[PDB]
Amino acid sequence: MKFAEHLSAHITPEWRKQYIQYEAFKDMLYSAQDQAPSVEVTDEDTVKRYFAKFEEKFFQTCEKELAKINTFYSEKLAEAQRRFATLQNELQSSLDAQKESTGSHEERVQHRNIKDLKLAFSEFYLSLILLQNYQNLNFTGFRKILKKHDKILETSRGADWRVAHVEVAPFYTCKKINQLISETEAVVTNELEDGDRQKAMKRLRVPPLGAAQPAPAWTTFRVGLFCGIFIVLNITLVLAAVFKLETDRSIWPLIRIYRGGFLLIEFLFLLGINTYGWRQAGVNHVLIFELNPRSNLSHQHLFEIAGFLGILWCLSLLACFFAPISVIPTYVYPLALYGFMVFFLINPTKTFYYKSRFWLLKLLFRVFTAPFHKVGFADFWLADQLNSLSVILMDLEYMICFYSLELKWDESKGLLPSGICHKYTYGVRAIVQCIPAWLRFIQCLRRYRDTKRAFPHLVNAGKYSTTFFMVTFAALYSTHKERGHSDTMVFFYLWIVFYIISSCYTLIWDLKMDWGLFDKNAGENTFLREEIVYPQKAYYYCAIIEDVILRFAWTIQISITSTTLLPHSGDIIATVFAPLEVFRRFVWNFFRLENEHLNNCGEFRAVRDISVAPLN
Amino acid sequence: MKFAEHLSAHITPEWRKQYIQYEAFKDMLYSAQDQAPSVEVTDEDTVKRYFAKFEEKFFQTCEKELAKINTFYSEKLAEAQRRFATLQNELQSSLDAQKESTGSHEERVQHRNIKDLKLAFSEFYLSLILLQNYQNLNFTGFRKILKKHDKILETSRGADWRVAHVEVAPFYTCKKINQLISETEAVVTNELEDGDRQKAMKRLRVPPLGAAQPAPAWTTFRVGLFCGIFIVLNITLVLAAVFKLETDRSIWPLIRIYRGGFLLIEFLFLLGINTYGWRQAGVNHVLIFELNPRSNLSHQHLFEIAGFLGILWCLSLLACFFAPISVIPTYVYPLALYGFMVFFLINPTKTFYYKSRFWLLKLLFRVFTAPFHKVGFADFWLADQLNSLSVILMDLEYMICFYSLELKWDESKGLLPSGICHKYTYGVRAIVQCIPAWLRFIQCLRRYRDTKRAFPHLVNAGKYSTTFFMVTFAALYSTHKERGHSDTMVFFYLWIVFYIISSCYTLIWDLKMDWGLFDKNAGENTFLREEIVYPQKAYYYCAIIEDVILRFAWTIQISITSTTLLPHSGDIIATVFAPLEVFRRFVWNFFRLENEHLNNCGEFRAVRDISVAPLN
Ligand SMILES: CCCCCCCC/C=C/CCCCCCCC(=O)O[C@@H](COC(=O)CCCCCCCCCCCCCCC)COP(=O)([O-])OCC[N+](C)(C)C
Ligand SMILES: CCCCCCCC/C=C/CCCCCCCC(=O)O[C@@H](COC(=O)CCCCCCCCCCCCCCC)COP(=O)([O-])OCC[N+](C)(C)C
Ligand SMILES: O=P(O)(O)O[C@H]1[C@H](OP(=O)(O)O)[C@@H](OP(=O)(O)O)[C@H](OP(=O)(O)O)[C@@H](OP(=O)(O)O)[C@H]1OP(=O)(O)O
Ligand SMILES: O=P(O)(O)O[C@H]1[C@H](OP(=O)(O)O)[C@@H](OP(=O)(O)O)[C@H](OP(=O)(O)O)[C@@H](OP(=O)(O)O)[C@H]1OP(=O)(O)O
Ligand SMILES: CC(C)CCC[C@@H](C)[C@H]1CC[C@H]2[C@@H]3CC=C4C[C@@H](O)CC[C@]4(C)[C@H]3CC[C@]12C
Ligand SMILES: CC(C)CCC[C@@H](C)[C@H]1CC[C@H]2[C@@H]3CC=C4C[C@@H](O)CC[C@]4(C)[C@H]3CC[C@]12C
Repeated sequence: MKFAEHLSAHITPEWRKQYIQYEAFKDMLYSAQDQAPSVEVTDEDTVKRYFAKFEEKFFQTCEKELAKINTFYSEKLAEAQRRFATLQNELQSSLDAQKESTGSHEERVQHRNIKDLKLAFSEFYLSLILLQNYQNLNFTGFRKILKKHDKILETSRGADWRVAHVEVAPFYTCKKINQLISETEAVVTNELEDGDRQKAMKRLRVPPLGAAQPAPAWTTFRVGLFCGIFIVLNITLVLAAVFKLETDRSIWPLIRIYRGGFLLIEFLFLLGINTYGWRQAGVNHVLIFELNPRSNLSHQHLFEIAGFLGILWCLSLLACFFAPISVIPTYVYPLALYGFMVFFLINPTKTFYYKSRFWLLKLLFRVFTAPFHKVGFADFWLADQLNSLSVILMDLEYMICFYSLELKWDESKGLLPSGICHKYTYGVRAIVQCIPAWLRFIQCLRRYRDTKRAFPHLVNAGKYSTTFFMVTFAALYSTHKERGHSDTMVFFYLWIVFYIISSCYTLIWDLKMDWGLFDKNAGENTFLREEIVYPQKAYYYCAIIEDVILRFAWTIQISITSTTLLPHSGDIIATVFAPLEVFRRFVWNFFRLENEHLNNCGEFRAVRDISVAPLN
Repeated sequence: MKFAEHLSAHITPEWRKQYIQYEAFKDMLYSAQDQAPSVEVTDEDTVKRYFAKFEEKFFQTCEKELAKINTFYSEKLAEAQRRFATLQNELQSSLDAQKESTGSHEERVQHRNIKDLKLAFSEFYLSLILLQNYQNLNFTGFRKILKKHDKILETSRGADWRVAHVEVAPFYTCKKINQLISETEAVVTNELEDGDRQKAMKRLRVPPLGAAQPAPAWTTFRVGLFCGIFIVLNITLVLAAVFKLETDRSIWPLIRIYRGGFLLIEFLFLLGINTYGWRQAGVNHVLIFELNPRSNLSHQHLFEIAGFLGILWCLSLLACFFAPISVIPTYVYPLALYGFMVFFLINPTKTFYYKSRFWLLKLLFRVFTAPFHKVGFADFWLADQLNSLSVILMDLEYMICFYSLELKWDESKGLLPSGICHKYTYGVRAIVQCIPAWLRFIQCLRRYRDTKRAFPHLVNAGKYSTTFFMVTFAALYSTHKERGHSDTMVFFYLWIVFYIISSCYTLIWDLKMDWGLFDKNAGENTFLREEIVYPQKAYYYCAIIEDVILRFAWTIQISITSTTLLPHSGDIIATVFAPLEVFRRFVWNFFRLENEHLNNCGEFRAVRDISVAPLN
């Protein structure tokens, strides 16, 4: 297990088909050696005529692979040649503009131009480094496979073939890449950094990338520590709940308060697994989300954060069950928990994942002001997640109402004991249901405005608009049934029609457009698409089935929450179906990102394009 | 941080002095660059005269280092040349003997030989590999330091100096090592493995060694998980003990039963830190203990075992406090705990560290039959550890006596209920105190017999014999005072004299012989020895002080045990001082192994010699 794993781990995914096929050659050689077509006694033709036809096919395949590698390298080299000239031309103009001006507003745009140029040069350097690594890996693969050939068949043809063709091949000989690498860093050192090579090389240097670097031991230790503490606290919580809770005490406000924290911690834990799967399968989420290719979080850090927050959630709930303090009222523990969560998110000090938190804060500001910002992939993705995390918004609204009105502060234990805050009487609940759908609807309309293409942005707008009709008719039915009016039946039929319409119209879009399945050119992969990234095929069928089932369950949860069913039945339904929506989104993320990535392949794009701004 | 750390981490402990001094050159260069002796009004001559005297000293130092490297390489090459001829001569004879014999007991006097030859060849291969790595690292160091020189002073002298001298140097040019490596594996493949190259290369191949390999993530995760569970269980145990234990209930048998398990877990946990320190500081415990240089436990596995056993200890004690089952008697939990520990040690299946457990089982068999086996370092070391772990033997003996007579089986919860047992009256306490001292005394006598050297083996024999006198006089005093006799005072004076004699005679041996401090050639390191491995010097003084204090405490614990002091006072005294003896041994291990290792340096030893067994 030396080079097959190494080659599999060190390949740039977008060019996966352009590398040498090490596994194919090995298999061919093994099969041939295994099936030695020997003959009775000794036959010259049997043992030497077979070893005069396999080698020719082997060398024909080798020539084909070498030609493919040469063509790809030449094309990428030409592209780099053109890009360097473009960047050089762009860099001349800023200098030309300033010096003349010298011998506020323009200053800030000039600073922005400097930053944009410094980012574009870094991306160019990264592309050059990737091409160099491509050359090195391909040569190593040829050498090792030819040595294995000469070992297996006990002949010296491969050693001479390597010298005759591979060492003469242009991709091995051409030396323009090193000159480009030297020129780029010289220009960055002189023109931008004012002669300081150390700062420029700190910016330009590339560490190991992809799935080729393990996280530090002190992170794995902390992940395990937090997981163990969380497990033991859960066991103790269940035992205390079974053996200490009274029959008369009402637990429903407590459940409605802690549901949101449970959902958040679960969400983070599942997102960690999503990141692990994306990293392992070869899906480049760093390029899609436009993160820094040299500094970004792994799955260990997300596991670390989820466990740390779970410990605090468990401690707060456990202190609410018991009473470790004889003077502090029992209704300040959820307040402390959520205040600490908020302060952890918005900590201004440069500690505890400050870059990640600031990136997320900027993203959240961009999402909640939808019409006035250009829409990227991250904004779409985050608004989709918020579409499934609306039970948290309901829990927050209910907590605010309960603490404002229905809570008796006079009682020593008033956190656990009417009905005003858990119904849609004033209509706030209907609005808080429709906020995230409204954000996605506005984003789709803005995208149509920018692109000026009717399909498929207006179709998304309608898909998100159906929720408004469904919720409106549910609310009308519920408010007419309780007051005893004669129009209950018409609203019932309208609600069921719009329920089925919404469920079908979201499910079809999920299966056909978001995931890109059921393609005409499926071929052997029945009901799937032509190219698939994840290894097993049972994953796709299981995902289709669970999505079909869980799309019907999700719509009923939203309809039921607005005083539809009897309060007792409704509470048990919402609590159980809430985690299943987060599970459905967790499953959806895999294939949405895979379908997005498969577009990058076939265009062979490995680095994000940066467009420097022009002051003049 | 590229090459200084790399060179520090890949150096061979025994030959550390023989490598290039990268840190010295860097410091010299930096100092010179920093204090540039410029003049006022830019004097050209003055500065060019400074840059005509530093370089000459630099190149003189370079020549000295190159000569040292050349001499060391030549000497090691000659040694390898001689060793190969010796092994080849030994290998001819076995073959010569068998073939003639051919054309049970006889099989035994033949089977072991083959194994010994296969081990000797592996050690020879390892030595050759180490020499090759030495060459590579030294050349890389020269190249990088000369490049840094040419960078700092902005001159091209270093580039030409590297070509003129280093590339011509014999240690770089000589190619006999590769021929030796090829010949060794060819001989192993043909003569011993009967032409199967794969099996021979599996035996001969060397993975990364020393402190250059990281433990797998699934081991660190388990270490952290067990540590977290252990912490939470300890907190719960303390809370339950504070809030549930009754005043009338007697806890002393329970403490005396669980003390031994606590001590064992603490010993394993501290042993892990000892291993970590030995690995980091450069002390080669693998060569001293004669373990396999390619497969051996790290500190993570010891942490892993200690945490797993601590979880079971906590669960058993917690179940003893509570009653989670209403039919199982409360006195079977310690039985289950210790039975599981014993079964884990002696599991015959090839699972859960089978090689380590079998090695330890063979070692324990060798220790407990002292006179009939040759004494190595591992036997001495393990008997010393057992000398400090005698409270466990007392706990086992007391548990055996308590269950047999004192416990009342009929009662539902008789585990924690008068005092017929646990008395230094039977005499089954003085003997169990003196068993480990007896084992070490016998080992020292056997050593003297084998080596035929009076010093220092008979001195150790006397040092371990003093314990017999101290314990005997303590027992005589205690048995005469309780029955009211007139000879109490003479035994009191004898006991105090032998107490002070034993304490002084063990402390002096610890400080002067085991650790090798207070040496005549201390020089700058006052009260220490000339060469020291661990970085800080405060460690040695703190260790001396704590050893002086804790040697006086240890002697009183052994004397107090045999019915001297009032039972209530004695119990609190033996529980507090038991962990401190394990801490004292934990501190002692560091410097004992360091003093043993410093002998290997100066002889330049590695790859321990295997004496092949001759069938003859
Ligand atoms: C009920 C009361 C609750 C009270 C509120 C409690 C809130 C407490 C919450 C605390 C959460 C703290 C988590 C920190 C994560 C930060 C983002 C991140 O990880 O980016 C990572 C990318 O990784 C990915 O793109 C995949 C996951 C992205 C995170 C998306 C949001 C996750 C949380 C959704 C939360 C929804 C919240 C609203 C829910 C309704 C790393 O990016 P980077 O490597 O740093 O980028 C490199 C370049 N750069 C650094 C310059 C950018
Ligand atoms: C109450 C009833 C409880 C009964 C006991 C139940 C609990 C005890 C359970 C024990 C579980 C096993 C733990 C490890 C033991 C295996 C040996 C080992 O670790 O060697 C390691 C080295 O490490 C060292 O050289 C330092 C010594 C380690 C421990 C040695 C004895 C002290 C621990 C025990 C003291 C016992 C005290 C007994 C009580 C006084 C690794 O060696 P290796 O890599 O395998 O070697 C490679 C080549 N070879 C494999 C071919 C050799
Ligand atoms: O010498 P290396 O550079 O380390 O090459 C080794 C080695 O080849 P050699 O034996 O000729 O030295 C292995 O051969 P074995 O000793 O194990 O028989 C070989 O195994 P194969 O016979 O299957 O080629 C293994 O290959 P792998 O790990 O892929 O199984 C391969 O490593 P490389 O792939 O890096 O050449
Ligand atoms: O090119 P490399 O082989 O990676 O050598 C680098 C590099 O040298 P260059 O700049 O000439 O490429 C660093 O230089 P900087 O860019 O950071 O200025 C240098 O730093 P120094 O100036 O201190 O030599 C660093 O050395 P180090 O990590 O020891 O500080 C050194 O790495 P190497 O030691 O492996 O040569
Ligand atoms: C009806 C129910 C049982 C359907 C269950 C579907 C779930 C279990 C399936 C659907 C998609 C699947 C995932 C698809 C992709 C990956 C990435 C791969 O590298 C690890 C397995 C993993 C993470 C799969 C785990 C199992 C999975 C989540
Ligand atoms: C009187 C009391 C406080 C004395 C305490 C002495 C203890 C704390 C001292 C004496 C010997 C010391 C150890 C000596 C060697 C090492 C190896 C080094 O790589 C890590 C520190 C470590 C592990 C030291 C830890 C602290 C230490 C254990």
